Amino acid sequence: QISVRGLAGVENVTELKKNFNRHLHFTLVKDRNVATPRDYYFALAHTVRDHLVGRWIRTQQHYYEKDPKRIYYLSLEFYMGRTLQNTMVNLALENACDEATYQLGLDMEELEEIEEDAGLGNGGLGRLAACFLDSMATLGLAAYGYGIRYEFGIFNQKICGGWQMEEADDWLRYGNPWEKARPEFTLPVHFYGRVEHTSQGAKWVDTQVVLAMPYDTPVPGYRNNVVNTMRLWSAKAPNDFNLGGYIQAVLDRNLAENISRVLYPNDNFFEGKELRLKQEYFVVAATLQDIIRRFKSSNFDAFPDKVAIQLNDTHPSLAIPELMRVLVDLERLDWDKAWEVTVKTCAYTNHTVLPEALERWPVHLLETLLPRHLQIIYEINQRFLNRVAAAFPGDVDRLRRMSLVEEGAVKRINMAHLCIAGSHAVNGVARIHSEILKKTIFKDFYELEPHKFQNKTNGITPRRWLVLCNPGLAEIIAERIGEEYISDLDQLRKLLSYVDDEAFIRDVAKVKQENKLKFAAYLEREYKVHINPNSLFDVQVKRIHEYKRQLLNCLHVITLYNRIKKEPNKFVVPRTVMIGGKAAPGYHMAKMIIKLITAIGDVVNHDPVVGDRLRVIFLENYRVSLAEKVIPAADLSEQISTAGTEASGTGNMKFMLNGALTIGTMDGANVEMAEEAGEENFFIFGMRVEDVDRLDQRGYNAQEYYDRIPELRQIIEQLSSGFFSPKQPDLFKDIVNMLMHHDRFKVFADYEEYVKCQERVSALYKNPREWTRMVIRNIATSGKFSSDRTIAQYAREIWGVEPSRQRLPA
Amino acid sequence: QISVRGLAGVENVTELKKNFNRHLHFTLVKDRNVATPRDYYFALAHTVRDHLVGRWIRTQQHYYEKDPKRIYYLSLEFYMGRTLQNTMVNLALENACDEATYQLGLDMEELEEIEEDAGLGNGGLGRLAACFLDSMATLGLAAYGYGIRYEFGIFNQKICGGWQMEEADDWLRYGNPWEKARPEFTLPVHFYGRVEHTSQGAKWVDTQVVLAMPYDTPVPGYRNNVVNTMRLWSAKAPNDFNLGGYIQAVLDRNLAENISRVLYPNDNFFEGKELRLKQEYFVVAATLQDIIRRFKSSNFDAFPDKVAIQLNDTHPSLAIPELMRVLVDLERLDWDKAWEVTVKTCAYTNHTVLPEALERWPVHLLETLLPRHLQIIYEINQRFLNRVAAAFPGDVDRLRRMSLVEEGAVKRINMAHLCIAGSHAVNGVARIHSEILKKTIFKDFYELEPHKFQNKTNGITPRRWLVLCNPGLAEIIAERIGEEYISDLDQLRKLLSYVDDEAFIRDVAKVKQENKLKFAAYLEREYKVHINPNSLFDVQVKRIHEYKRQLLNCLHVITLYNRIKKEPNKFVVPRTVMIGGKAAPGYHMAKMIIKLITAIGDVVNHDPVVGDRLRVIFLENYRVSLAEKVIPAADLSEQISTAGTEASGTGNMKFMLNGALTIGTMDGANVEMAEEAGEENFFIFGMRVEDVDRLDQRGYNAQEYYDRIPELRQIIEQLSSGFFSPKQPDLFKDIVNMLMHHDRFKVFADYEEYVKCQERVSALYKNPREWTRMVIRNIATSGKFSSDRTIAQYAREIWGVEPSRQRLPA
Ligand SMILES: O=C(/C=C/c1ccc(-c2ccccc2)cc1)N[C@@H]1O[C@H](CO)[C@@H](O)[C@H](O)[C@H]1O
Ligand SMILES: O=C(/C=C/c1ccc(-c2ccccc2)cc1)N[C@@H]1O[C@H](CO)[C@@H](O)[C@H](O)[C@H]1O
Repeated sequence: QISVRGLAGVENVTELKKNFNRHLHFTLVKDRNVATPRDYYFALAHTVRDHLVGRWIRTQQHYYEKDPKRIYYLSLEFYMGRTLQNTMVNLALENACDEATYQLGLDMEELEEIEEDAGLGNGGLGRLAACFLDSMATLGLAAYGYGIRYEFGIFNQKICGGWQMEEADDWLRYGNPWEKARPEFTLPVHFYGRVEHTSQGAKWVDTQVVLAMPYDTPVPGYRNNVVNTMRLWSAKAPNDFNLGGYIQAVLDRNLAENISRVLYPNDNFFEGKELRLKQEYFVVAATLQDIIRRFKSSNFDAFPDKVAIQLNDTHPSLAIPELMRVLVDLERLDWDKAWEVTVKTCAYTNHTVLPEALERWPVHLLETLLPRHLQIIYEINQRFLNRVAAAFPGDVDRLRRMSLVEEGAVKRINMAHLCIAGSHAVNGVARIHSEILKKTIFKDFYELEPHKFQNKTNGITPRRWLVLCNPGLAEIIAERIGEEYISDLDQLRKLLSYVDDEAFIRDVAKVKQENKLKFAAYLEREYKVHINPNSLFDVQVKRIHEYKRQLLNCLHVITLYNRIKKEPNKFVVPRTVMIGGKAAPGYHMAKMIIKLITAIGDVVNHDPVVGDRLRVIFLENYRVSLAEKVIPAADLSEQISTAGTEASGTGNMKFMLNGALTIGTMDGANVEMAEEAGEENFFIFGMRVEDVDRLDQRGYNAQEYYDRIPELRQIIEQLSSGFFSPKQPDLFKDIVNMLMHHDRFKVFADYEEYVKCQERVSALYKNPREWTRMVIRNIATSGKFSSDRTIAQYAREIWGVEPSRQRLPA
Repeated sequence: QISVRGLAGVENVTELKKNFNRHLHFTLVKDRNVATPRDYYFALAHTVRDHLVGRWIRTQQHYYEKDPKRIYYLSLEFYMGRTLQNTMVNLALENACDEATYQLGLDMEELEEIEEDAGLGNGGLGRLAACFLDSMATLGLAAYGYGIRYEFGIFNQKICGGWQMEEADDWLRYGNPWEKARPEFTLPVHFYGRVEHTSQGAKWVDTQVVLAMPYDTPVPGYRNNVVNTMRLWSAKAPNDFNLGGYIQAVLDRNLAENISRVLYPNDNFFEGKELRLKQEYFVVAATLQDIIRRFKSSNFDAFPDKVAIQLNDTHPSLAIPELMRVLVDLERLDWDKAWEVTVKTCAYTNHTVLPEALERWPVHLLETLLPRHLQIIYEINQRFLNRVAAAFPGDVDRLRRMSLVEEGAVKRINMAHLCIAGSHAVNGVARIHSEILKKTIFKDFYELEPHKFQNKTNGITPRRWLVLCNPGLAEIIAERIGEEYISDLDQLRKLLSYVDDEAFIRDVAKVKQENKLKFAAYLEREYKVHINPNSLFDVQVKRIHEYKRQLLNCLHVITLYNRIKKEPNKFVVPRTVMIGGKAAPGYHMAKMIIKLITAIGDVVNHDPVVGDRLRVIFLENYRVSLAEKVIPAADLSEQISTAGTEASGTGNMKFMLNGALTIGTMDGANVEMAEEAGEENFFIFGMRVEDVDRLDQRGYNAQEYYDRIPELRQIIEQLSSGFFSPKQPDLFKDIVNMLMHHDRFKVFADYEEYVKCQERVSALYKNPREWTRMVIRNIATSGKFSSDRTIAQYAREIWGVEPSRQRLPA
């Protein structure tokens, strides 16, 4: 049908058809009288997977022969979503499979909806890891992603009575056709025990053993025949473990296997729980044995020429002392040589500045669980502080500020300090964030070792986030400029020379309109909710946090409703305001915010005076597959974190590539997006970081804003008095109380400017031609935000390897 | 190579070769530079499995069209062993696969050794269920086996320092290529809760839900293209289950899933544990919903014309009140109609007379776990006792003896009484056992309803237990009489006309000798133990229990050793005495017996005066795959249970078919085996049941035997004084104490007769020609003990269906 979806050759279609039927018969053990749509999904997935395996085997054989430097990307999260369509896109099989399935009497899009998301992440950090694997394969890098195969990923969110309920994401129930278990590469991981000192060094003894069993998933590059590996570890008990007496010993195997059972869902709070520490060590210990095994199967001097380890946040920070443990205790290298190798091998990426998100593990936990690692960490700390003392003699406060060990009620290890000390490179994830790291939280470290600190601005993969989710847009672009932009996104700049082309203008606008009609239909079908597709689609989707300021959005919504009720017969640009995202199960304020959003909906959506001029919908169970549907349909992207709090953002980039305009603060990557597009083509408002700092020095007093802005006061009274919760008038007192007396994120301070900026958005939307021309200018300048650019910078400036765009042979 | 292994056609071999390579590449994702023998095993298994699926689908389609009466065989145990070779045998593929693998440079026998046993049973009862599925498929019956998919089967036994150690049988670690998960047929099972009475009957409410997920395994008939199904249920938690708070609720899913985690290993003790009761209900509740679903998908009057349920012991006895619950509570049939349907549908097989093996569940357990079932059981009991009262008025002791409810300290339900009341047929498993049921333990029930009581003498499948494990023997037989005996074992009688044929005599003896050389080699390779293959192979393999009298065997062994030490230069027929079997983890005396056997070995095997005239070996980890190796190699089968204690035995039959002579008591099926072969061709000794009864009336006094038999006294002194345990002289005091003062199984009373009978065995073994002629007479009369005869009798006399030997089309 559409050109970017590839060829539908007679030979190809015929062969796909017979392989589909083979799998249905031999693999699924069904015939067509009993097969359900789920059976048909699986037959398709196995058919497509078969096309991967030859390339997968020859890619890994290629790396064995050429022995390139290998990149190991360590992450506790890989937020992959669905795999079927992505695989078809990257292998150029989408149209052939569409034809083959059509001829079998089946609708491929319907089969695609059956696949479960691989929801092995919380949000931004997890999805970045996924985008990165796609780009590393596409750029021909010999890269491996290593993590944990959680039996249960991020919980499925149900809304009951306006409240979030969590249920288990049993994503493996029907089986996962993409993974291959590799029980033959199982490895032991040690916990607890104690340290003995001998003449021939330290020995870690009397440990409990848990086994790490790997499962490999293929990661295909875009049409280059490269297929890389994501290896996820699963926890297994040894067979003499514990060995009711007998029955109970068998049942207690669960204790060990609980390590890989569930993803921690609390993504900007740190909870120092033992089970999470076990997960962190488990991934690190198994991965490093795997790395070393592969290195020996080609003298540790050359280890950093053959190995790069990238730490995604501090979550795998124990790689540093584990590498030291292996090198010193097992391989018998002297300390200084081992340290040199470790530093040259490891690099650390930081993803936040909020102090409550930093990992600080209690010493008593490490002491019991990982006694040898604690000793190594103390030794690292001592030698590190000796260097600080020599560089800044007499500066005793610097010594206590830079220490890896934090003193206090409970002593803790600062894992961020450990990562800086033991890495040759440290990067933030957007320019403003990387500057903040150097100026504030890691200032002392930057003065000691300025050469370590870098920026690598985040990106997204244009395969999933344009070709896959928005084929209509990818096609009209391809018509004008060809297909090469899909792996070289900077070529979208050529679209500037069509900003005055009346045909293109009409087509960009038509694609958006079709995407919106499609999504409005999805809403009615799967959620019995009825929206006006001529309204402006105003969308804020991301995890629920106070710093992301969903509450500021809420205040605007209520202002609109109040203005309509005041002058009901005045014209306003109609809006559908959509907000979605998950709240961490323990985060009370985030749960109250969800309830507020649904409560506003209850009032606004049933007020006959409003009509269909304003609708407020809470988008349930936001996740990767829902993002792929809502983002192509959006007109306005809400990116409104308090300046200095969102390290980068990546949702922002998705919306820009897909033809929405952005209203946002000068925070994270928003700054670079506005710089690329031009500030005239962005709806920027609010305090900059400098303004927030000045307000903090003075003291933030929310009462001042309440006293001087009558529209704001009216909303606060409505919240307080039970306007949005008639049967429980005090339901939202916690929210009011927070806003009035302890708002760390200064919601009121940006209110006026935000409401004014929103009026300008509405004004532009009334002129469809100029809206669409501004959109073209955004899409055209979105090229910098491809993850291929990001990974190319990691490769050259951190890992010391050259990317390659050349096909491997098929 | 050998004819019974089928054709090796050029077309077949070529096609197997390419399918093997396909699976290695696409299924296992390997190439031949990295493949291990385990990879090659899996490629073979998938290749053979492909040949099943077409027949499996068309068999089940055939049953849908013809709608025959369906047989449901309910068992908590299915002791299947390995599947690969059995599948090849039954499909006539063994020689083709042997050729195909040879041409690929691989040894098929070596690949066969990689497969794990499916050890989902303890011993006799579990293996009977397995033999039965094979025979039901071979006889064209529309039969389904239903049980539990235990994650851990019977423990692997290691011997450390002469002691049994148990380790977990993690049989699914590498995956099971034979099963197909069917998550789409998942069913809810209810526990706990309470009963509400309404106007419209009782309702069971506030229950906890566990999900039952089925896994289907194919059961192929012998060369008839029938493939039946064994459906095993796996326990899964629902996704709102419980829903740390969040983390802990996810981890607590283990509680529900523990139902299918592990097989109870205690096979002639009853332990009233809650987890076992959950297993019993779980299998019954899921199975019955499945049965009813299938019945509706063609008025419950016709239910018993379309459904037979066979209860393998009392373990699935809750089928009776569950069927009543469904019919009365959910389908709204009146009680009397429901009861009629239930009785006509269910039949019960009893497997023992030992009182400590009978299931008697505490009322308080049923009360909490299954409150509605308890009510139904009380109601059944009340109506049943009203019938007893009417038939035997005034007989008040009969009323208390026959009651399903046992009074006492704790009230219990007698599940055997429940099964008799609710079944139209009750059978024992050998003639003597079935007579004992009528005369003693179920006398009262037989007087009330004599028509219910039947005999069905056990059997074994000649596919696994001759063709598969002893191809050499199957071939020399086939040469003389053709192949038809494999599915009509009575044809072995034709071998009587070769008892004087000198060629046949030499061939029978040569096959035994080759089997023995092969096993002696297996011993050295896998266990560093060196035996003389010219000795008589004296074998006792079965679970370790006092009633099976491994101790009597021990006493004989020590007598032989003592006679040699007394007259060392006298000639004796050399022996290798092999004893093997698992002890239940809690059964202290059984564990002491294993230690005694190894201790005797320690002394006997290293005494230079004995030389290689006597060896005592404990066969470690006895299980189905080990039986297949040792049984073909045996000369003498030890079947020496105290008369009246072994209900049937089936090991006995295996040895008879494979060319060993039997020394045994007149117990279980030994009686019928001697009757078939002729008592002159059997080494019978010891008390009969009548003699045991007379001794009990008088009072068994072991001291009398010790006082009158000097050779026995010497052994007891040796045990007592530390002869077999020098460093711990009192190690075996418990054993001596038991033998002298509370031996329920009268070991001393059969000692003299046993030792004398053993001398006659030795005398015959000195004349190789006459030994072999007696063997021929055993093999020739083993036909009655085919499980095809057994199942044909169940089919006609219990289930009301005709067996069929006709091929389905391929
Ligand atoms: O998603 C995250 C952080 C997730 C996270 C997840 C888990 C944990 C955690 C740590 C310890 C124990 C339990 C949970 C801590 C943090 N950060 C986002 O990373 C994106 C990619 O760089 C940025 O675009 C966002 O600005 C940043 O907030
Ligand atoms: O194997 C068994 C009994 C096994 C068994 C297994 C499990 C349990 C059990 C029951 C409740 C709770 C836990 C365990 C009770 C008994 N019996 C043998 O059955 C054979 C087949 O009929 C006969 O040949 C043997 O004579 C008989 O002992």
